Amino acid sequence: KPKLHYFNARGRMESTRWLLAAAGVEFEEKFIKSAEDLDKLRNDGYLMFQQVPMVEIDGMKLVQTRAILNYIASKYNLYGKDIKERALIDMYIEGIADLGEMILLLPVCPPEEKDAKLALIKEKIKNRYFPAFEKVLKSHGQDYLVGNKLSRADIHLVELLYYVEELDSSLISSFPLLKALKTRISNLPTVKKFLQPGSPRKPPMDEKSLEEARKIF
Amino acid sequence: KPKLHYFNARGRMESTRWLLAAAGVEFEEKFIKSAEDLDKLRNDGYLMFQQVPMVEIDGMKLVQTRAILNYIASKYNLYGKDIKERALIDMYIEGIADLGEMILLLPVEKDAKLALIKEKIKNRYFPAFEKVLKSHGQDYLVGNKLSRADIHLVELLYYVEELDSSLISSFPLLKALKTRISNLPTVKKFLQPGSPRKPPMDEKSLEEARKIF
Ligand SMILES: N[C@@H](CCC(=O)N[C@@H](CSCCN(CCCl)c1ccc(CCCC(=O)O)cc1)C(=O)NCC(=O)O)C(=O)O
Ligand SMILES: N[C@@H](CCC(=O)N[C@@H](CSCCN(CCCl)c1ccc(CCCC(=O)O)cc1)C(=O)NCC(=O)O)C(=O)O
Repeated sequence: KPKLHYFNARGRMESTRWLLAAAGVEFEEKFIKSAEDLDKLRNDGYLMFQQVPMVEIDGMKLVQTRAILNYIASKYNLYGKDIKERALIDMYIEGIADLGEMILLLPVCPPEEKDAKLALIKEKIKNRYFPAFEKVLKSHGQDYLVGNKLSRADIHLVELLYYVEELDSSLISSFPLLKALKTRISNLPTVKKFLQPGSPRKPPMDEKSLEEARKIF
Repeated sequence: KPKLHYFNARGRMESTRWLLAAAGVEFEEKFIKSAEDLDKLRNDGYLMFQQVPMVEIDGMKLVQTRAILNYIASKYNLYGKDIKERALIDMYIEGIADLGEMILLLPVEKDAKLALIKEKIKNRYFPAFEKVLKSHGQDYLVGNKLSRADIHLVELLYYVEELDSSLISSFPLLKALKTRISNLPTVKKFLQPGSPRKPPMDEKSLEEARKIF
């Protein structure tokens, strides 16, 4: 079973957790608890650029978030049916990662500029990203973003919808098709199980855990 | 010809220019010069996220650097022969992308950062790739066949040279890869004068990237 090496938090590993679970793939997690736990992965030659996330899958040690996701998405037929579909998927998920990244780094952001950063994110969500995705759905009227078949684009998008909801549950209000997508995807057997309590889904970064991050890393 | 929409500068479109030319594909560039030119692309509905780079290729309008490079890489078989090779390729180029993003944003805490980038190149990135080349002793990074990994790395080797030519001294293999790749007919052509390759961003286009954006 795929072994995911990361600390006990969402961070850069959460999208992978969401994708595997959505693919109905059982995985393992080897939690880094200290800076010393990390140094060993390094000295043990497990980390190409001395960083995590690192995932042990099918005989090799993959680092770099996108390498991990691209591999899993292709293996479990969640990367579309051809080069053109992947292009759409890629364009969609890179837009999702751009927003996800901003949200992911808000708590690491220096205090004095946290307010401006959060306002900037909410503006982009309402005027740039949510409309872009709502439009995709309204254009073709299908249940999924691409090829009228479940793909990583739908998984990454809905995962983000949950983070936007925690940030401000009003942002998605004027985007019915998105709201509807979140519901459909959330009720797919695998995703519904991942969303249930006790699953490996991680909580939003709190405090004790951010302090542990700057400590380990 | 694929149509590249960006402003006359390297920025986020340079890696694409290198890839297309490496694949021997001729392209056209529609240079954005003003803030209005950028607004016209938006109003015409050509930018999914209101951003560039954006490339028109095979009938689609693709934005997002990685979406563009990924498509081009696969189309011209520069993305490995299978899923496992693509993973190695992706792992390699993403490390490259990380080091590039650092340099790409440097001009936009100056000293402290520069000294950090150099240390990472010397102690983290170059050793990682040097190690790769030594592990199999082949002319290319993956599957002993040219791939986007060779092109992006070599492109980066050039940028690192412009920054400090001494940084690649303790890495003989990276040095060698750079010479073989630069000698490939297509890459050599892109390296000679008059090619679409863009110059380092000086004071100007930095203010033009400021004005246009
Ligand atoms: N492009 C790479 C980046 C990999 C990377 O940055 N790895 C970090 C760890 S990523 C997890 C830690 N981190 C980044 C700073 Cl360390 C981080 C963790 C959690 C958050 C979340 C903050 C709260 C929130 O999510 O809102 C943000 C950053 C690492 O190993 N650093 C050590 C080193 O470089 O020497 C990839 O995507 O794999
Ligand atoms: N994830 C996307 C991001 C695309 C993106 O950032 N596009 C920018 C333009 S990227 C080119 C400009 N730029 C980034 C700030 Cl705008 C930039 C340009 C040149 C340099 C290089 C400086 C010199 C050096 O390389 O050292 C750095 C940044 C854009 O169109 N913004 C408009 C908006 O958001 O409303 C992608 O990778 O395609």
